[PDB]
Amino acid sequence: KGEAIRIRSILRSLIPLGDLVGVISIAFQMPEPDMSAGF
Amino acid sequence: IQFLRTDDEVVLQCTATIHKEQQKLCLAAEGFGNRLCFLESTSNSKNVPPDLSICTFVLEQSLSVRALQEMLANGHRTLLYGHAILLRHSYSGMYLCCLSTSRSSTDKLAFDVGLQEDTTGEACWWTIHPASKQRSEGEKVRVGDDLILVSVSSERYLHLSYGNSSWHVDAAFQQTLWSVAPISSGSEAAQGYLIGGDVLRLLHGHMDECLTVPSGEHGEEQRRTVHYEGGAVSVHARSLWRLETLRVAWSGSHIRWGQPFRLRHVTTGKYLSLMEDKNLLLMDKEKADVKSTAFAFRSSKEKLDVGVRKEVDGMGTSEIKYGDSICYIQHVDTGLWLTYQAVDVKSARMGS
Amino acid sequence: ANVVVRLLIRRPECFGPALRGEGGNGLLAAMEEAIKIAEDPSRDGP
Repeated sequence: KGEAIRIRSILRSLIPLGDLVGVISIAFQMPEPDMSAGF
Repeated sequence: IQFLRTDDEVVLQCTATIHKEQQKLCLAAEGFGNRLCFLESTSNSKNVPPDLSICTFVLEQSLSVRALQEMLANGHRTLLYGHAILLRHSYSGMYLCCLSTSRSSTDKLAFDVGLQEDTTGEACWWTIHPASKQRSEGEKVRVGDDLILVSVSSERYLHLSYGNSSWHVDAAFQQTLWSVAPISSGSEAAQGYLIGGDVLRLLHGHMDECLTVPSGEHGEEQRRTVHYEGGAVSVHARSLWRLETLRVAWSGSHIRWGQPFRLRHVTTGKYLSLMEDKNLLLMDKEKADVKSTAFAFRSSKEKLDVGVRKEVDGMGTSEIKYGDSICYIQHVDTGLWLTYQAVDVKSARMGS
Repeated sequence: ANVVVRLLIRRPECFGPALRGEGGNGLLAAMEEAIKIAEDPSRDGP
């Protein structure tokens, strides 16, 4: 299909891949419990 | 009331109200050397005239979205709203498309607009929409209608981006009004008749000479000088002239007697200017006054009619031919006429 | 999905100002600034 490829290209142009990998790589802490109202 | 057919030359302008000042910026394309387009100042044409030669596009095909996707998955028509158009640059011959790379860093989501050679893909097509509620889809497009161009590939608007120096039209999601101004209606252009915006030269009846400037062997200050010359200069690049009409619409119509137009040198890019202390020379566009650089063609030597023609909004009438049409140059201020001199003294007459 | 994408790109204000716009860069700085606000109690309800 063509319009599917168009929508995929639109999403790719709107959201960069480097932003995604950087946001995935944050390595949140693993905590006596803590509060889960954060990342 | 005039409809927009196919195979006609148009100009795409827009209005920008920046820094509490309105301006009319048009879409231009260099074509050779670079791919991306840029902006041209149609307004403020009193001292700096716009290069109308590169701001000219031609609509080739007007297909619906169904027919477009169908041909992509595989005549004098009338422009209708909702259709998809193909804007071929008149000068470069390439086609207007939306690029994939980005140049203006203030939009991390927009794409640039430029030219490409092939017509394959959805990039070179642009779907047309109205900018008012009075005209719906399927209606016939006319002159003066505010139009919106959307990319068929990226589904982005032909947006007018603002910047300190990056005054560059982009493909963004914020729409922008665009005005269409015709130049040549694609109708019967009279063969052998002079048409506006043409690149031509002049010759004499029994002298076989042409109006030109010195060649590149001399400096630019010497090339600024103007004269007549014969021989191999009959077929040269430095012997051609362009009639740049002051109008932004229908300037490529049948040029009639008396109307003003600048004479641009295609090799130097300058205009034939005149300051009274001296004769006519060549000066750039950054200081081209309409009053100083405007000329006209008369059919006689008298001054019977000067301010008789004001404005004709149409293709005009086939009046001036090429071969048997004896014109006479006449300046709009002093009204002088061309004279050939004998600057070369008899000491060097048989030379150049 | 198609009409949702169309409406979202027609109205770009729906996206976050840190992601979309002439200001903020994108999700990385947005997310770390949000974390950093969550750690600093001076930017919440006292």
